[PDB]
Amino acid sequence: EKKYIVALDQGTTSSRAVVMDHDANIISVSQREFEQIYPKPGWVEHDPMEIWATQSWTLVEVLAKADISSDQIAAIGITNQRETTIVWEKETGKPIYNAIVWQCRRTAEICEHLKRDGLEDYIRSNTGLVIDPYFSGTKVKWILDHVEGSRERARRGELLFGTVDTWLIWKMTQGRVHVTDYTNASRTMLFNIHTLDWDDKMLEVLDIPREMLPEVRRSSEVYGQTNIGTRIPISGIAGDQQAALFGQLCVKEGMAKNTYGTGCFMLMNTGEKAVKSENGLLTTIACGPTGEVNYALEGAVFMAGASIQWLRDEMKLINDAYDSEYFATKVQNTNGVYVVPAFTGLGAPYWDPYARGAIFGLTRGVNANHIIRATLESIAYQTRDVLEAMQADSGIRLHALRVDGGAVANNFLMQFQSDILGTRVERPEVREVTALGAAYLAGLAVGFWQNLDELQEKAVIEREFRPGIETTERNYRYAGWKKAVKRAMAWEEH
Amino acid sequence: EKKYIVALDQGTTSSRAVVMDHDANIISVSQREFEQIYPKPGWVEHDPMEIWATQSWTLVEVLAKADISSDQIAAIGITNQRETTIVWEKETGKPIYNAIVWQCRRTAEICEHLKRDGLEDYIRSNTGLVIDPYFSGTKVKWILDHVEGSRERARRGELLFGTVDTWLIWKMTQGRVHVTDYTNASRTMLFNIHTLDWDDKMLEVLDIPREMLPEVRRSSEVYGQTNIGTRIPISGIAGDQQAALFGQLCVKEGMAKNTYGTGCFMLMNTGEKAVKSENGLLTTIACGPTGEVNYALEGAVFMAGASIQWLRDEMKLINDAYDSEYFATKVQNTNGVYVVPAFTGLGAPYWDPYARGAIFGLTRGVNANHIIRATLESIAYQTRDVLEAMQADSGIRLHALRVDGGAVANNFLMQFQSDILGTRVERPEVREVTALGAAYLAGLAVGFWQNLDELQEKAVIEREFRPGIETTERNYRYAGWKKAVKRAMAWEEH
Ligand SMILES: Nc1ncnc2c1ncn2[C@@H]1O[C@H](COP(=O)(O)OP(=O)(O)C[As](=O)(O)O)[C@@H](O)[C@H]1O
Ligand SMILES: Nc1ncnc2c1ncn2[C@@H]1O[C@H](COP(=O)(O)OP(=O)(O)C[As](=O)(O)O)[C@@H](O)[C@H]1O
Ligand SMILES: [Mg+2]
Repeated sequence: EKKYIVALDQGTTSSRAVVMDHDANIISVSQREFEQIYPKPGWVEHDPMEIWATQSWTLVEVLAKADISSDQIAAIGITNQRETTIVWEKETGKPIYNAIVWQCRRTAEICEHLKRDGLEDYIRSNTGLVIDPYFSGTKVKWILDHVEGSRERARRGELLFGTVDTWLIWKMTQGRVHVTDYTNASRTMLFNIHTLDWDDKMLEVLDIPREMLPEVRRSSEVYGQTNIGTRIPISGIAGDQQAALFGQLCVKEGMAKNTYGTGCFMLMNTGEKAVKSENGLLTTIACGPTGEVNYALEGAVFMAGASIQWLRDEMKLINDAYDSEYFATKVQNTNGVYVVPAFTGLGAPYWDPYARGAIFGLTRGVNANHIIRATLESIAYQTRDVLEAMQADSGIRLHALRVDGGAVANNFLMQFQSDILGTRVERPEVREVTALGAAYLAGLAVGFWQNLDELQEKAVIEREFRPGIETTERNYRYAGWKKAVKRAMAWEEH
Repeated sequence: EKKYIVALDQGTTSSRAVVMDHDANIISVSQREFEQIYPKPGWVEHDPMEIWATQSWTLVEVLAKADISSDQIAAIGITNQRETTIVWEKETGKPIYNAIVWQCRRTAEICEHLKRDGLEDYIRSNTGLVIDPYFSGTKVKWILDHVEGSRERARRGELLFGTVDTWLIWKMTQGRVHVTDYTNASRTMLFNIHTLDWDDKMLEVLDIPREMLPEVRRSSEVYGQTNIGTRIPISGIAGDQQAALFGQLCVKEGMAKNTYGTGCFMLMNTGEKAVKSENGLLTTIACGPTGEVNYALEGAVFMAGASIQWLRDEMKLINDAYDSEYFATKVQNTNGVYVVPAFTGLGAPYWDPYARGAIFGLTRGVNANHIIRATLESIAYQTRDVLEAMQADSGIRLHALRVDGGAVANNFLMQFQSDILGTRVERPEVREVTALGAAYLAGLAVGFWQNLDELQEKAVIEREFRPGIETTERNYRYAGWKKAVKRAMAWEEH
């Protein structure tokens, strides 16, 4: 009867809803976009409500627009943006401040303090993280101390805190459930990760009442029922990345994928052990083959697809993301030009909040095409940057990188990437790899599936990009690239 | 009978022809553009022929489109781009290599050698120059050594060398005259400036045959006749700048002007005595009130209006030089962006053949308008850069700056300029200040005029810019600027 499953995707710039068949075919897609709030420079916010509305809209049209009824889909899977924080009035069921995006940089001050007070190591050690406005730890704080009663209510279990997922479930289940998963948990910077639980150190250090925290659960488990009707399950939950990692079926030690979207995230699975990055990465929680904790090596890159948007929206050198390849190919080379996409500081191995974007190597004969290209190239540089650490830590030579993400369509890109990595690059047949995950996770969590090895057929690499550039050629390039970076670091006067 | 005088101006990006009456009015102007060759990044050449050619026509036009006849003009004045080197077959009358433009950085290697043979002082001392690809000595060489028999023929007077002027005159006078004036001579880096003659040291050091050199003469004298006819005369030569200094009538100690065009040349008259820079400036030859030798302190800025061209032709952020003002005033500020126009290295006071162009402090809210603005701004910075050296060296506080050049039409610029300086800026009434120059010289040379007080009434300042920014603001900006610069130097790998 119940022939399908639903993947709910709460993205950085929109909400999506996806439907699959048993053969995991994409039956249908829905998707509204929602407003980006830059209260001020470096600041990003969302309307927890807007976020919500969308996502629901999504949910339904899917439904209708394909003419499926609540009576035919197993469960629901769920994926979302990862650091972005929410806090709301419970009773009221209203947010007491707009969602603060992972993107947002307001929590810098704080970050600085912490730094002082010799905590890096507790953090790195117990959170697998690092000090940076990225993670919600400080986000949360920022709110607390910015709102009045706040800490009281909070303390008196009055105020609720969530992560996209968290916040979603709440609504699904009308206030009934206040849970989250591990992956997602991880991300907060208030969660011991070999302990699988909140961490008082932080909790108090950050000064947060355990009262508003939510039940941290497994990624592939049943969390509740949604009477979207005809009560529907919620059995899936991951960070879009882990999500996608899962969907790429990197579901066991040394498997990795690089994702090319608004940003860049390359996760590598560390199986059951959590490995410590000595080279500027993140230690984080993933999914093992059942929705079960696993560990992962993570490189996060703030600007990727976004620079492209920049290009199109603020410089207006292009009209389409699409356009970029045509122009890039319009020239033979970057003409010596280098573009450092540190619009938001650096991160990745760098983690330099004072970096600022920069263009280098200008010469009279350089033109917009050259600038465009350079831009794309930067994306690859970045990706190599981390690849290298990954290997550093990992102690593993990937011979093939499996990618995914919106921009994995830019073939130029794709091939440039292979060329500079000196590695083979695999472009999967399907692309909604993320949803994939949450949908798996979900129905795996419902015995809609009794294995990975069923959906293992969805994993069909469509395109293999082999390197075609000379090793020299290769390092040549990379050199200047770093030359650049150095020059862009520490711009911001602190 | 003969009522007019013609100025011939061979510039970095275009040839020009200008006509004037006795009251020194601009009867008419002709003007054809010529291609800029960037054989390779940091390299710039011209087609001596295309020079020629385009310089040839303007003449005509100007004539013919005002219906003047060869019979009504006295002489002909000559101003040209100052360092650009040409070498050509004589019998044959053809270049044996494209013009190497002053901008061109190909001769840095060489330059490096010279540096390590401890010749800076001799240079500095006898030339008033500095070791840098700017000046021709090395250009010449570069050619020699890059062409086959070259030094023989050269050696057997087979080959001929000259600067633009030298090259024009040659053409003018079908092969009749091979001279140049001092100004222009100075610039070669092969002429002692206290001896007023070639200098063997140099000559041999660089291994140039005294054979292809040209008679060095006075700026205002009768060199020959042009049968453009109806034999017309040539009684005037000057490097463009020198020429505009005269036109500005800065004709005695402490008179300075800053010119704004393809580049930025700020000169200041040092009378009969040659002052020695200690602050990265140039000691060179100028015109005394009678077209007699004088000395000057010179600051050379490679990129200026040129970065605007860039914006418009390569980046295409605008359709008109014009447009720049509008867009810039479209924003309140450069939003932290800093642009370092080092497309052809740095130059005064820096003299960094390895610096390359750079954009800085990018941030996602940055737009094309900010870029635009930044660029202009960078022009004023640079200017400040030198102005202080100027004083550093001069030991003189200018209380006003007299400018001129294409770009002084840019009021925003102009204003911004006076703000960052902390000084009033004077925009004279007449703008063909250069042609003015050449004409005078040329005509002054022929009893077409018999005193610089005559023409003296043209110096009417039309607009005066006074600073509207606070002293702080001022240094605050400058600071970033310098910060910016630092980061752009030594890009190029040597
Ligand atoms: N073709 C091409 N080329 C290049 N580039 C490109 C393209 N397309 C697109 N692109 C890009 O991509 C991106 C998008 O894609 P994606 O969705 O996948 O990502 P995400 O992260 O998910 C965001 As959400 O989370 O906020 O939604 C963006 O950023 C753009 O820009
Ligand atoms: N408005 C405005 N704004 C800005 N800018 C401008 C304008 N107009 C113009 N401009 C500019 O300026 C310049 C012109 O002016 P001049 O003619 O004087 O220059 P030379 O010296 O001649 C070089 As050639 O000799 O090579 O031509 C050029 O470069 C442009 O860009
Ligand atoms: Mg000129």
